[PDB]
Amino acid sequence: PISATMVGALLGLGTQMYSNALRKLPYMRHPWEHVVGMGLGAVFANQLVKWDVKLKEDLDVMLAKARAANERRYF
Amino acid sequence: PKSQVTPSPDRVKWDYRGQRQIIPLGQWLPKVAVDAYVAPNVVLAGQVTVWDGSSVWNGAVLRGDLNKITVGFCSNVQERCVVHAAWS
Ligand SMILES: CCCCCCCCCCC(CCCCCCCCCC)(CO[C@H]1O[C@@H](CO)[C@H](O[C@@H]2O[C@@H](CO)[C@H](O)[C@@H](O)[C@@H]2O)[C@@H](O)[C@@H]1O)CO[C@H]1O[C@@H](CO)[C@H](O[C@@H]2O[C@@H](CO)[C@H](O)[C@@H](O)[C@@H]2O)[C@@H](O)[C@H]1O
Ligand SMILES: CCCCCCCCCCCCCCCCCCCC(=O)O[C@H](COC(=O)CCCCCCCCCCCCCC)COP(=O)(O)OCCN
Repeated sequence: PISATMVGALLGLGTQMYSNALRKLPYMRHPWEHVVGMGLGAVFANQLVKWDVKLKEDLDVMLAKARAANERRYF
Repeated sequence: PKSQVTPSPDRVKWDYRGQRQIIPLGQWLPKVAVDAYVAPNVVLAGQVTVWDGSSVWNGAVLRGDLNKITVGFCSNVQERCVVHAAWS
């Protein structure tokens, strides 16, 4: 399927070549920073997914606390 | 009438560096855009500006020593073209 690693690598390569294009340079000007960008994009995508899971868990906990606080109004 | 010349013993008969393509004249440095193609045989002297998409081809000399020389967007100066500027 579409994993976070591959979408991150594609986004990193795309942003590196987009930066190269924006400066009127050839797309593959410096090949090493393309690899660096692919690695950074993969890392960022994986960290984003890992953070999203924890963020949803914390939101669920906070909403459970809020619902429990509201429910006590009926006593 | 003289008919007399004095050869210099320090004159160089072969420059291993070849001819330098960009020749700055004092504070005038030729400006070449990163998107512009300038052939390795080209000589740019003085204040010469080459813009985006422009191209200068083999054997061309662009001496902007006297006045300014400007090559526009996507405009090309082809092979062995001498572009020079006068005071007035
Ligand atoms: C802008 C580009 C648009 C691309 C998106 C469309 C393409 C679809 C792929 C989107 C994609 C990557 C996100 C890309 C980030 C963008 C890059 C950011 C900039 C980078 C430069 C996330 O997509 C999935 O992520 C899930 C979150 O886990 C979510 O499911 C919801 O979760 C619940 C919440 O708790 C909800 O309650 C519930 O309703 C849903 O179940 C959904 O978002 C979705 O199913 C692909 O999934 C990737 O993440 C996980 C799978 O999870 C995989 O690894 C996981 O790791 C552990 C979990 O940490 C797990 O332990 C492990 O078992 C698992 O293997 C990866 O291998 C890969 O598959
Ligand atoms: C988010 C949607 C997904 C987007 C895709 C994300 C993908 C992950 C990121 C991929 C990045 C790929 C980049 C390839 C690596 C190239 C880095 C080389 C930079 C470098 O060598 O350092 C000097 C400049 O520093 C720099 O260029 C550093 C620039 C950093 C700018 C931002 C700094 C962090 C700010 C915080 C984030 C931005 C705000 C967010 C709210 C270069 O020097 P030189 O040779 O070019 O010449 C002098 C120019 N100065």
